[PDB]
Amino acid sequence: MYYIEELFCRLANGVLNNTGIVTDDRGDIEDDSKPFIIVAANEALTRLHGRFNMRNNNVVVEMQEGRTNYPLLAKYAVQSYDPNEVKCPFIMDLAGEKFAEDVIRILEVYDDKGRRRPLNDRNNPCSLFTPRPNVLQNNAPKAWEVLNVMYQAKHPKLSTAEDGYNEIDIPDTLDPALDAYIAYRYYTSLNTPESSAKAAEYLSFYDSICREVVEYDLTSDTEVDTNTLFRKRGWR
Amino acid sequence: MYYIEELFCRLANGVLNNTGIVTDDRGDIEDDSKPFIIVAANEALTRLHGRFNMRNNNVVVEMQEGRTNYPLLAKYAVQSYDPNEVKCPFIMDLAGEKFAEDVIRILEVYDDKGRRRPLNDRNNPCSLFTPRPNVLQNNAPKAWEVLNVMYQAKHPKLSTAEDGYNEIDIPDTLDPALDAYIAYRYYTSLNTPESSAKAAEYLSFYDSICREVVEYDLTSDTEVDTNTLFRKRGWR
Amino acid sequence: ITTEQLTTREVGGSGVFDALMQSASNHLLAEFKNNRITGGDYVKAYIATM
Repeated sequence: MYYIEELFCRLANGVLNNTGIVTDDRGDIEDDSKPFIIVAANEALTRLHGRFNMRNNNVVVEMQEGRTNYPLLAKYAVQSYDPNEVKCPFIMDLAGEKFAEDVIRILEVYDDKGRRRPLNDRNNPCSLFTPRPNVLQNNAPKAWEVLNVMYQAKHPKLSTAEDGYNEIDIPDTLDPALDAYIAYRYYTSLNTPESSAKAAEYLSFYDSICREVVEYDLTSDTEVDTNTLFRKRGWR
Repeated sequence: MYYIEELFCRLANGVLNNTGIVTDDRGDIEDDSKPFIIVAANEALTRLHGRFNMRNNNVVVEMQEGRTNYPLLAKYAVQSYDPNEVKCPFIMDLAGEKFAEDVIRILEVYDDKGRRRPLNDRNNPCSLFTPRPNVLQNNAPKAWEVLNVMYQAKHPKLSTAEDGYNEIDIPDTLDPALDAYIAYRYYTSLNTPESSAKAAEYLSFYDSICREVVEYDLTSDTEVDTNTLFRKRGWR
Repeated sequence: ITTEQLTTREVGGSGVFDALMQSASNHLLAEFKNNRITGGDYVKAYIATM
């Protein structure tokens, strides 16, 4: 769990060593070229977190009387809402963290009483729908009703603006993939044939590393559970 | 969900660094080349929303006595109609939601009494037809009859004219596809042998990202429902 | 005779090299305004004569 400065130093030493971005002493990236690296790093992190299912997060949503669509944004969080615009927030961040907007896909939704709620099931009247990938609907809000949403998450945004997220949390085996993606972006943006060939090399390296990680299952992505349909179907 | 200025600064600090569109500080696009980027962005958004089925929206249409064809245009919306041209509008809007034409495909049509209406069925007398993709037909209008149209929608139009929509609603996994499409358009427009070679790369990158997103099903496009034909057919 | 009489480091003119480039650019643009070539052909010919 290293900060953004360690990433800048590791880039200044590793790939992009020979380029003109790096300072004279080869210690750090120059100031005017930092937003480019930040954008590339955010894109790479989103790619990896979409591919691998490394992060599983949770959020709590409370149900208001007249609202049916509950978009999952930071506007309606307790730790981030603006009292003037939003009168009452419905996303609770009481304990810790700030709920950065990182909803990729919704997996499970559980009621406050411990019962599961079906998702996107047309033929079940008591189901929940998602008109948009992060918006959630319940067509019959009730009093004292709360839903827990279990979703796949992506890495929070890096900004380096004295209020954004400095730290990077990624498995140690996936650092070269991120560095290769950043180098690919830069060498592609150079707009020369030799740099284009180098960019092709780096992208192929990224793909090969990801495929190797999938081969050896280093992120424990595969999941297997105990059989439960043997008893439901009536077998003896 | 982010402003249009974030898109301009992402294109100024990502791809298109080495081009002559960007300003001297490379922080934003010059005023001369913003219409080009807006046209490209609208085209890319239409492509993605046609492919992926992200947004699902709704319209309420009430039926007049002597009308059978009901085009879905803003000329007949309450907030946008011209009183002298149109005597009485039939599409209901709200002062905040003014119903920009964003109809790609019509999925479901429901009566005001909660009963489903068959669509484009030749052998059913009590069905609705669409002569054109944005026009409805009802051959027997009746008193106190209103219809709800459930349709797939596209992104609203970006205008940057102090009245158009500044924001962009798109999942964070598909930002590189939009950027790659814009870069493809810009690099094809140059009409040089090297620019075309770069544009082919950008278009292939867009295609590969879209195929990957389909492969991992990050937008939850696949939908499955419980089986109800078991009871209808008479099985036990 | 000084350097500034050869080229004044500006696209405008007042030099032999600048005038020699501007005349060729004018001829190519004259052919370009008629729908006979595009921007790329004009740019390539300009760079070639440079």
